[PDB]
This record gives sequence, structure tokens and C-alpha cells, in this order.
Amino acid sequence: PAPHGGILQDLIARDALKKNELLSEAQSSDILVWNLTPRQLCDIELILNGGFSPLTGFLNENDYSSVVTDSRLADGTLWTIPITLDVDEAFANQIKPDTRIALFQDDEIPIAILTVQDVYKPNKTIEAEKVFRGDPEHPAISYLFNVAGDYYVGGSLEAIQLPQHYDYPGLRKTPAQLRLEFQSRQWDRVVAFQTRNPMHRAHRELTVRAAREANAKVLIHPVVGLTKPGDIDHHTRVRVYQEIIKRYPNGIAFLSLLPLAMRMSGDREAVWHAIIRKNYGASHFIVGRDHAGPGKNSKGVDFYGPYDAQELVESYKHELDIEVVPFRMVTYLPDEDRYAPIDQIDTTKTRTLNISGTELRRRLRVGGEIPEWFSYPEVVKILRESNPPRPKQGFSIVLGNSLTVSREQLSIALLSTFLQFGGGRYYKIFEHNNKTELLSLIQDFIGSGSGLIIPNQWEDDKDSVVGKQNVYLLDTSSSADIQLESADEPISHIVQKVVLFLEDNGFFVF
Amino acid sequence: PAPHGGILQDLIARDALKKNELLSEAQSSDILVWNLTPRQLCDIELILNGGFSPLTGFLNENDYSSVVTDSRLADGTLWTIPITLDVDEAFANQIKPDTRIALFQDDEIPIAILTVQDVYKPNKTIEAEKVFRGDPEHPAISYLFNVAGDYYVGGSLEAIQLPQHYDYPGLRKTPAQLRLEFQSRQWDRVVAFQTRNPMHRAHRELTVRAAREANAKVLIHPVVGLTKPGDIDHHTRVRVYQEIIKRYPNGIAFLSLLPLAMRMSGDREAVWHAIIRKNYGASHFIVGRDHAGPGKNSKGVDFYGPYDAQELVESYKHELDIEVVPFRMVTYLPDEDRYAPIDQIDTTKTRTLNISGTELRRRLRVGGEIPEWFSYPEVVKILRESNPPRPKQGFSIVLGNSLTVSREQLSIALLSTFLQFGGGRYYKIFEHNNKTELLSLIQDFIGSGSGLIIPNQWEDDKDSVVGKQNVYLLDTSSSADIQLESADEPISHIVQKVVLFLEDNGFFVF
Amino acid sequence: SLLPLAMRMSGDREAVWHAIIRKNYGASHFIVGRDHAGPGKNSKGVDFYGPYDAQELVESYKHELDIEVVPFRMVTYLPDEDRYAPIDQIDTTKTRTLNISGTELRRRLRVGGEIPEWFSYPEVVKILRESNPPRPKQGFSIVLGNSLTVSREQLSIALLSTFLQFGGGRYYKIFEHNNKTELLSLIQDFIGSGSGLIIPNQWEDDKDSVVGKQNVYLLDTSSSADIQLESADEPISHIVQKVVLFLEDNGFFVF
Ligand SMILES: Nc1ncnc2c1ncn2[C@@H]1O[C@H](COP(=O)(O)OP(=O)(O)O)[C@@H](O)[C@H]1O
Ligand SMILES: Nc1ncnc2c1ncn2[C@@H]1O[C@H](COP(=O)(O)OP(=O)(O)O)[C@@H](O)[C@H]1O
Ligand SMILES: Nc1ncnc2c1ncn2[C@@H]1O[C@H](COP(=O)(O)OP(=O)(O)O)[C@@H](O)[C@H]1O
Ligand SMILES: [Ca+2]
Ligand SMILES: [Ca+2]
Ligand SMILES: [Ca+2]
Ligand SMILES: [Ca+2]
Ligand SMILES: [Ca+2]
Ligand SMILES: [Ca+2]
Ligand SMILES: [Ca+2]
Ligand SMILES: [Ca+2]
Ligand SMILES: [Mg+2]
Ligand SMILES: [Mg+2]
Ligand SMILES: [Mg+2]
Ligand SMILES: [Mg+2]
Ligand SMILES: [Mg+2]
Ligand code: NA
Ligand code: NA
Ligand code: NA
Ligand code: NA
Ligand code: NA
Ligand code: NA
Ligand code: NA
Ligand code: NA
Ligand code: NA
Ligand code: NA
Ligand code: NA
Ligand code: NA
Ligand code: NA
Ligand code: NA
Ligand code: NA
Ligand code: NA
Repeated sequence: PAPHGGILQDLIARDALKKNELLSEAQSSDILVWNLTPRQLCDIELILNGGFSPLTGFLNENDYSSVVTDSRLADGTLWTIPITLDVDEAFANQIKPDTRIALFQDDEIPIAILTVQDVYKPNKTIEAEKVFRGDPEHPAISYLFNVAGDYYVGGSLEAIQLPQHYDYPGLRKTPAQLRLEFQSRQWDRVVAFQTRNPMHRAHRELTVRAAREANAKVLIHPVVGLTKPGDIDHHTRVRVYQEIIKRYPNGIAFLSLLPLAMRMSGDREAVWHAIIRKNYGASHFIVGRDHAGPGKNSKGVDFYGPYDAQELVESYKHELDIEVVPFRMVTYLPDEDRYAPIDQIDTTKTRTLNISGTELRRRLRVGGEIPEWFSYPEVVKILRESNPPRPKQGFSIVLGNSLTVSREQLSIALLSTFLQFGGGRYYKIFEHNNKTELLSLIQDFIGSGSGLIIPNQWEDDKDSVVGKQNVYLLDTSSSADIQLESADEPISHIVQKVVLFLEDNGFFVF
Repeated sequence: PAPHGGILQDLIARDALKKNELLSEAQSSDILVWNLTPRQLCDIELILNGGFSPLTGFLNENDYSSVVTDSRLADGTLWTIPITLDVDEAFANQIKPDTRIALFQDDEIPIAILTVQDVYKPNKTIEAEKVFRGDPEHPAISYLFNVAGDYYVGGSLEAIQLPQHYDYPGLRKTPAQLRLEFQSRQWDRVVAFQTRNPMHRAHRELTVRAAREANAKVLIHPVVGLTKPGDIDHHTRVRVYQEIIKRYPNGIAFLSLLPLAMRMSGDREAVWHAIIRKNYGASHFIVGRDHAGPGKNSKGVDFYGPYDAQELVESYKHELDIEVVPFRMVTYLPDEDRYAPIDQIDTTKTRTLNISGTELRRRLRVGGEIPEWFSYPEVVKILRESNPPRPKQGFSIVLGNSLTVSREQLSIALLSTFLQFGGGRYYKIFEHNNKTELLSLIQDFIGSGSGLIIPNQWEDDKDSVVGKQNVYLLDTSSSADIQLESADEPISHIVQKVVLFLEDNGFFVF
Repeated sequence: SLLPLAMRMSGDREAVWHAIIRKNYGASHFIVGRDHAGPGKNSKGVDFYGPYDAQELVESYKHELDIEVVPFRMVTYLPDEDRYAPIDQIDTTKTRTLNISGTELRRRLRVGGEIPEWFSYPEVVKILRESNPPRPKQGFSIVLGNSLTVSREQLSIALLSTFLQFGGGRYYKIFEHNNKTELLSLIQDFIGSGSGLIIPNQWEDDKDSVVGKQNVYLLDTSSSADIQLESADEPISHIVQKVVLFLEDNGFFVF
């Protein structure tokens, strides 16, 4: 179909003969400069290549406002997710309309020149409530208040180059490129599948049913920009994707990475995804159970209904101009050894089985087996590889402040004890001396699979610097992970408590 | 047999009723204090428990001198290795005979009180030449000039407690304890086997032949103090030992760890080992090929003859008072599938096979297979565990100073590139800013299996702080590990050069 | 078809006989390969019959036998071509051959050694191993020599308790024969059953014939003892180690 708005806004192509000129300007000693944030680098790349057609810059207050209260741009164009350039009060104060800002990446690569139209201070509460449904735990809302700048700068863009990427160099197809790919193959019907997790049997089966139902070729269009905090990294996922694609019949599917920054905005996001995919050249778009949803909040309540996205997309049907292929929960059928949409089976006279993400996360962490029927073995291998079971995980033991025994001696005792177990983990007594340059390394080591023995706590003001994962506190405090009987407890006693704690949590296996 | 000199000098036992008193003195605000070095902690523990009988303190100039030129103590007692308390000029200058020094461990645990007899400044060249054969590459000589203090403090000792150890708590038997062990079992003939490497098939067979020839039980008495730089760590070895001991027939062998600090002093060391083992209660002592030798120097010449130790031990035969069980190179016989002393086979009409240490080190580093006939599979598994093949090893890439491209961008490019390979390694751009507190972590990460991308070199004055292993230099310099064509070489070009280099070196396997 | 014939191992004469027998049984052709019906070599290593004496004798009686003889030259293995063939059809010069002799096979079976996939079929080898078990599965007997001066009762118990701790499936017993042949004749039944027997003392020479010498070892100071003691009064623990290591050296024990 035609790109949203009718015109593919590939500004890289549009501004080709301006490149050298824009470049010089971007590099002048007088232009105002803003180094894009991660999500901003994600958004700007989708703007500059026509992925966000009709957009051609970041939303001004007029367009922004309409998107928030209307799910439409000011001119009425269907558009549900606001794409804005969020800056701080400091930077904002130097901006005036007509001003031109050079937007850099990594403070080194000139990306584009923004021509300021306005500078407004959005009401984050409204955006939170109206666009993301107001639950404070919602990924988009937390980002909105905890990461996003408080001032939005609207304005038109002029492309210099798309953000730089040194990984998966040829796989990040642009709308024009993809469109050219489908064309060289004479693909006039393509059903796109969005995804931010690894693909298992259910997915392969669901995408193939789609391909069969729609009579169209398959485009595995995974998101490699920004997803949900805690998701599997995209590298591991690309591997999973490249492997699973080999399970489809020869010549039926194409893999292209989308550098989109998700919002986990359930239904609104689905509408947005469809618009994006249309721009990229797709004729059909899959929308399954809880599309783009962030699951449930800590209270166990749903951020979105399992089919809210499908319903919203359906209501915008005659406007989207891209065919939606909706799916009901695709589950496993033991007795027939096959998958199928839940709406096609009698959940009464047929048994179903389902390993949820939580359940999978758990198996991977315990080294548990994952059913041959659940996912393909190569996929699971890749997953285990970057999401190792406890006996391969790193950790850190912190000698609480309440501790009254010799910290030096207790440290050594823990070190020498861990050492005898053997098994391949690296251990170290890590003294941070409250130096954040050190505190920031604690997780790098845990991430490397190492066991760190930390002689003492760090200032509360520095706590943010440290990644709490696999970081256990040894103290008499009720809120200690490994609680001591008393601050003066004999070392050997403490050592056993710690060993048994770590062994009870899978770090040690004898 | 009786301990050397006739009296077991278990000073812990001797000074039992002085402990509280010595303790108080050691902790007085007026006594001179010296924190023992690693080798000194190894030596003092062998002195305090009677392992170095007849010694009861560190050698004074008279005794030291005799050992160096006579291989005997001043009184004529056969003794080949000098055991001295080496301190620096600063400390030495505060010492006077009759002075009492409190010797601590980790600046916290009071070990003993030394009563100074003298303070002399040895001629390290004579000791080097006369005791260790003068080759500068010799482990004991290098230590002598590079680590040992320049002033020796002779004097008698008074025990407070043996150095503290939190690992393998019950396995470090003292001479008295071991003697009691052998006794409770009614072992009146025990052949001891010294070792600082892992034990393979040859070892098991040779120690069993010894047990059969000598009609004695087997004592696997491994060194866990200090050995040769580069040796397998003692923890990995203790595991190897505890595993291999299960291959001997039920009730024939005993394992006890010896906290001795080796000198790699070939023949002199063998004589010493025999004296030590006798003190510990052994009736027989094995002395095989190149006993306690450090191999060859970089020039490929032998530090000691393959049987120099056997010959020296043989010349001191009637003095040692402990039976020596000599062995000729024990090798493998393919066709008969068995091991045997080289002196018992016709190297003419029978074929032999031998995987040397170098060869083994190599296989372990490439992930190569180790013959079922060479070592036991569990042993090899443990070895692989702590001596992982390249695809599991950590490394560091250093952006040379000559580099002219963007260091930030090249770093990110290398990061993103390594990331796509997947496979379990952790990567990080590590900025040290010449801070030694950071430089000193480079090897901790390499040791943890991580790949570090270092944006720039460090001051030459700080070079010592970093462990050179798996640390590669990317530069135009002729002496660069990964040599660049030119300082301005395009990033993608550099990235490929680095990738292929790492892949050529086993770090990456596709 | 099974032939209840009692062989004579009479090489060439026997081959002629076999042909006559097979003809009676209805055969039209009879194979006569290398060293047909020969008993190998005597202890001195000399051949009882030439490798082809049988073929030659059969050939001389050719027109009388009235049954066709199909002679074969040593059929051997060819590694590089992975196939068998008569030695007379290959150039033992430009082609390499391999051969696992009976002795060699007997040996592998006794040590639990592997037998090449190319030598025999795996099911065959399994069946062979089953009834010709490797040493760690074999039975044996230790005999406390007459020269022994230590307590026979105590040494017996010591050996019993020691073997017991090794575990692994073998059955052990102190077997007193009291020179009764009805008992001596059971020694091999037990060895044959895989058991380890500890025999407190020797048996009269007149009864020696009654016992099957296989896997029966003599512990004594005598020069002709299988496990030689240093002295008749050697302490028990010392003797026990000597015996254990002897048995382990002979594959009976594997740790
Ligand atoms: N079991 C399932 N049944 C139907 N649809 C599914 C199922 N699992 C995943 N999907 C759909 O696959 C697509 C991508 O899956 P996933 O990455 O987990 O979520 P997201 O929608 O956040 O990208 C979504 O449209 C989702 O609704
Ligand atoms: N293949 C061998 N043949 C003969 N003796 C050997 C062999 N391997 C090891 N040994 C002997 O085993 C003992 C311990 O071996 P090792 O740990 O390698 O050396 P070290 O003497 O430095 O502890 C030494 O007496 C050594 O000479
Ligand atoms: N490798 C061989 N090459 C040629 N002939 C063989 C070979 N092996 C066995 N034969 C022949 O197979 C027949 C039966 O073999 P075998 O049972 O070992 O001997 P026997 O003649 O005593 O029954 C004999 O004719 C023998 O010569
Ligand atoms: Ca704010
Ligand atoms: Ca729900
Ligand atoms: Ca207390
Ligand atoms: Ca010096
Ligand atoms: Ca040599
Ligand atoms: Ca140039
Ligand atoms: Ca012959
Ligand atoms: Ca006697
Ligand atoms: Mg990009
Ligand atoms: Mg989902
Ligand atoms: Mg100690
Ligand atoms: Mg050696
Ligand atoms: Mg035959
Ligand atoms: Na249309
Ligand atoms: Na910079
Ligand atoms: Na509100
Ligand atoms: Na349709
Ligand atoms: Na709903
Ligand atoms: Na538990
Ligand atoms: Na003596
Ligand atoms: Na201290
Ligand atoms: Na020599
Ligand atoms: Na003597
Ligand atoms: Na002797
Ligand atoms: Na090479
Ligand atoms: Na003949
Ligand atoms: Na006839
Ligand atoms: Na014929
Ligand atoms: Na032997």
C-alpha cells in the first residue's frame, strides 16, 4: 500500500544534495547542538527514512496535543503515539523558533538539522493518562517521568545521515530498501510480524497460518531499537530470529530489523505498528494476543485487555489501509501434537498446554529443560547461552554495615571457601571505596559470571550506580538477604550460612 | 623414621602454655612488627609445626652461610635449602640482636615472636649461583632478586598459632597429626609422592609401582603453598587430587596437603623434600624424572639434568634416613596399552608415547581432546573447567596511541560487532584513565572471561600494574599485536582486522 | 546344521575325512582354507601342519573324493580398501593387510579390550564377551601356601574383608577343602561362576589333578609361587597389599 499520508518521507533521499551543506552547518562553531538520547536516536531514524511517514520532524504542540487527545495529527491523519524531542530546561532556554539545532549522535556524528517551530512544556500527567492509560508502572509512563526531558522541541528535520550501526549492517532495511527487496522478488502480498521476544514454535506456526490465510509472503520484522526493560537483548534475539527463519519453507520469509523504540502502548501501539509496517511496504500486519502490551502491574492487573489492540485496530480498519490478520491465543495441543488458535479448539473436549514467559524465564534460570514441542532446540541453546542457569550466573555478597567481625578475614574466608568448590567461576574481593567508577563495575563482573566479595556497603547516595541483580546483603538487619544471628557471629558460622544460601539459590551445585 | 635431627620441633605443642602470654606481647603497643610475606607464611608454618626440623627459627648468617656453601647447617646437619626472613633496609635498621619482633599475617593475625640473633645483608649472587645454579631465569633466582628483601633477620621462634587457612581445613595435616593418622591405621611403611601439577595416568601408575615395590601405603603429599609461577592453581589441583585418589584400591592411599613454598631447586630441593617428608612421618620418598626442576630456560637448556636430583639424593643416602624410590621416565606404551619406566622397556623394539606439559597446556587452550589413556576424564574435566579453551577465554583490545581515528567510534564499532557474535562472553569499553585502581582490574575481567575494549594506552610507569595475558595492542607500530596499515585506516577495515585476528586466535568460533 | 563330530585336529588327514563326511551329508562342494583342522603350533612354536598341507592332500585325492573342493588362501583384511580378500589375490607389496589372530582375540576378550568393527560383527563379539568375560568379571582363587607361618584364619578373614570393600559384583568365600575331592572339584565351578575364593591351605599332591589350575594362584615364599612372600612370617597387612596389587595388576580389580 501507499505510505501513510501518501508520500514516503525518505528525507535521506530528499536531502541528498544538501548533505555536504548540512554537514558543514552541523559542524559550525555557532550552531546550537543537542546530542540525541537512545530513544531519540531510535525515533529520528524512523523519521528520516520515511518509517514515520507522514512525519518529517518532531511534533510541535499542535500536532502533539491532537495525537494525545485525538489519536490523530492536527490535520486529522490517524496517528496514536506522540514522537517528540524532549530536552531539559537548560537547553530549552536557548531555543527560539526559527532557530536551527544540529542533532548529534554520541557527540560525534552529525545526524540532522532541526528547524525549531516551538518549545513547549507538556503536561506529563495528561500524556501518561490519555496515551499510556496512567498506570505508573507502565513502561512508557515511567520513562516519561523518569527519563524524558520536561520540554519538547517541535520542528522540521533535514537529513544528513541515519544513526550509525556497526552490528547487523545489511539487515536494517529502510522502507525504500525493503520495498525494493519485495519488488525484486515480485512479492505483491507481504504479511509482517512484529516481535520483541524470541520466537518459538507457536510463533512460527502462527506466522505461517497468516501467510497461508493471507496468501502472502512472510516478513519477520523484529524490533531492535528499544523495547521493555528486562527483555532479551536484541543481539541474542537476532540470532534466535536468523535461526528460526531456517524453519520456514525455502523462499517464503524475509528478515529485516526495525530500529523502532517501542512504547509498550498496547492498542495505540498496535495502530502505530500497522502504520509503520505499511510505510515499510507490507500489505498485511499480524496482531495477536496482547499486542505490544507490558503484561500486568505488580498488583496482577492487566495494562491492556488481551485483545484491546485487535479491537482498536479493527475500529480504524478503513483508515489504516493495510490488512490486519488477527489471532486468538495460539496454544499447544498435546494429544494432537500441534498448535492452533484457542478460538478454533473446544477448550472443553481438548487439552491445551502453555509455557508462559515467566515460566520460561524460570527454566532458563534453573537450567530446567524446555520441551522439544515448545521451541526449537537451537533457539533454546542460544537463549541459554546469553541467559545462563544459576550455576553459571555471577553474584555479589556484601558484608553489611552491622557486621562486627573482621571484614578482611571474613572476606578471605569467603574467598578461599568459594575457591575450593571449583567449577569455573571467577572470584574477587572487590573494594569500591564508594568510588562510583568502581561501583559501576559491580554489575559488569556479575554479568561476566563472577562472584564478588564486597567488604562493606556503599553510601546510599551512590546506590543508584549499582545494579541490584544478584547482589545479596549479609547483615543482622531484618532486610538482609542472608541474615546473621548477631554482628559478632563467628566467621566459620557466617561462611556456612552464605555457602548454603548460595547453594539454595542455584549458584553452587555439588 | 625419626624427624631430622632426632626431635620433632612442633613449636605449637612446645609453646602451648605461652600462647596467651606471647599473644599479649605480640599485641603490645611497643613491640616491633613485621607482616609476613606469602613465602614467609609458607616457611614459618613449616618451622612452627616441625616440618623443618631441626630448624626452630629463621637461619642466622652462620647457619645460612653453611647451607649455601656446605648444604649443611653449621653443626653439620644435612640441609640444602636456606630458609630466611628477608626484610628491607628500613625495617632492618630498627633491629638489634636480643630484639623481639612480632610476626603477623595479613597485619591482623599474630603468628609468632622472633628473637633476633642477627641482621645480615646476604650476597644474593652467591646464593643465586651456589644454591640455585645461577641461571637468571631460574624461579628461585628471579624471586631472590625481584621479591626477596635485601636483609635477612636470623633468630629463634616462639609459636602463637599456625598461619590461618579457610580452605581445605582438615586436609593440611601437621607432621604430628599425619604421624597419628598413619599410626591409627597401623601404617608402618609409607611412600610419599611430592607433586605440584595435576596427576595423570602415569602418576597413578608410578605411585602404585612404588607402593608395590616398597611394600608401603601411599601418601599423596601435594604442595599447596607456592610453586612455580604459571602452575595450575592449588584449588584446581586439590580437586584433581581428591578425584584421582578414588582410582587407587580402597585403603591404600592418604591425601594430605603440604603448605610448603617450593624453590624449584631441582636436586637440592629433592634432598630437602626427603627431609621434610621424613619429618612428616614417611618411610619412603619417590624421586622421579627432573624432580623439582623448572624445566628449561628460554634458550632451551636444562636448569637441572633429568636425574640430577636422583643422583644427589643417592649420594646423601645413608644420611637421609628415609628410603628413596627412584623412577626413570614413566611413559606410555600404545601397543601394550600400559605405562612403565623407560629403563624397563627397549625403546628399540617397543613404541612409546608422551604428551608433555607444553602439549597439554596447548590442548586445553584450543579445546583439543586429551587421550583417554593420558589422564582420567574427570581430571581433564576439572582442568578444562579452570583452564578454559580460547572460545571461553577473556581478552582485551587496546586502541594504540598511534591511532588517529575516533577512539569513541572505533570502540563502539568493536563493541557492537563482538555483540552480534553471541556465545556467552561479556564485553565492555573499559576506560582506565591511567588510574591503577582500574588498570589492576583489567586481568580480573580477562580472568572472568570478558572481552574488554580499551580506548587508549596507559602510562609506561603504570604498565607493571597490568597483567599482559590476553591483552592485545592495535596499532601501526611494528610491535603491535594487531598491526594497522595506517593510523587513519577506516573503522570497518580495522574492525575486520580485529575480528579475524581474534577468530584466528580461537577467541571466536563460527 | 550342527555336526556332532568329534574332531581329531588331524590337519590334512582330517580335511580328507571332513570332505568324505560332508559328501555323505549331501554337500557338492567343501571349503578347505588355511591350516584346515590344524591345532596350530606346539609350545616350541613349530607348526603341527603346514598352512596348506590339508589343501595339498585333499588335492591329491581329488578324483577319488567325489566332492568338489573350494580352496582358499589366507583371507585377510585390507584397511585402505575396507574389505577382505584371499592373500593370493593381493600384492602384499603395494597393499597393506591387517590381521587379529586368535591369540590376539583371546587376549582382548580377557582384558576387555575393543575388537575392531571391521574384525567381527558386534552381536558376535557381545556373545563372545558374555561367555568369555574380561578379567574384572573373572573368578579366581588365592591359596595360602604351606610355607605360610602367619595365622591362616586371620589372613583369610583379612583377605575376605579387604576384597569385600572393593565392591563391584564378585562373590567371595573362604573355601576349606580339607583335601576332600568332592570339594576340590568345586573350586573351578566357583571360579567359573566368577567368584573369588580364599583357600586357607594347599591340598595333597595326589589330589592336585582334581583341581582346574585356571585362575588359581599360590601365595608362598616358594620361588614357584604366583604371589611370592618375602618371608613366611610376613605381617598380614603386608601380605594383603601384595595380594591386592597382584590381583589388580592382573585385571581382577579395577579402580
Ligand atoms: N500465543 C500467541 N497467540 C497469538 N499471538 C501471539 C502469541 N504470542 C505472541 N503473539 C503475537 O506476536 C506478536 C509479537 O509477540 P511479542 O514480541 O511477544 O509481543 P509484542 O507484541 O510486545 O511485540 C504480537 O502481535 C503478539 O500479540
Ligand atoms: N613421567 C614421569 N616419569 C618419572 N617421574 C615422573 C613423571 N612424571 C612426574 N614424575 C615425578 O613425580 C613427582 C611430582 O611430579 P611434578 O609435580 O610434575 O613435579 P615436581 O617435582 O616439581 O613436584 C616428581 O618426583 C617427578 O619427577
Ligand atoms: N583367515 C582365513 N583364511 C583362509 N581360511 C580360513 C581363515 N579363517 C578360517 N579359515 C578356514 O575356515 C574353516 C574353519 O575355520 P576354523 O574353525 O578356525 O578351523 P578348523 O578347520 O579347525 O574348523 C577352515 O577350512 C579354515 O582353514
Ligand atoms: Ca522532570
Ligand atoms: Ca489477563
Ligand atoms: Ca558477642
Ligand atoms: Ca635488591
Ligand atoms: Ca634434556
Ligand atoms: Ca590517510
Ligand atoms: Ca608357519
Ligand atoms: Ca621373622
Ligand atoms: Mg542506524
Ligand atoms: Mg507478548
Ligand atoms: Mg595456614
Ligand atoms: Mg616436573
Ligand atoms: Mg583353524
Ligand atoms: Na490502498
Ligand atoms: Na566525546
Ligand atoms: Na487526571
Ligand atoms: Na484480503
Ligand atoms: Na479493554
Ligand atoms: Na530453599
Ligand atoms: Na631412624
Ligand atoms: Na588490615
Ligand atoms: Na648434571
Ligand atoms: Na641414620
Ligand atoms: Na628397603
Ligand atoms: Na594464523
Ligand atoms: Na608340509
Ligand atoms: Na567318482
Ligand atoms: Na566345478
Ligand atoms: Na605387571
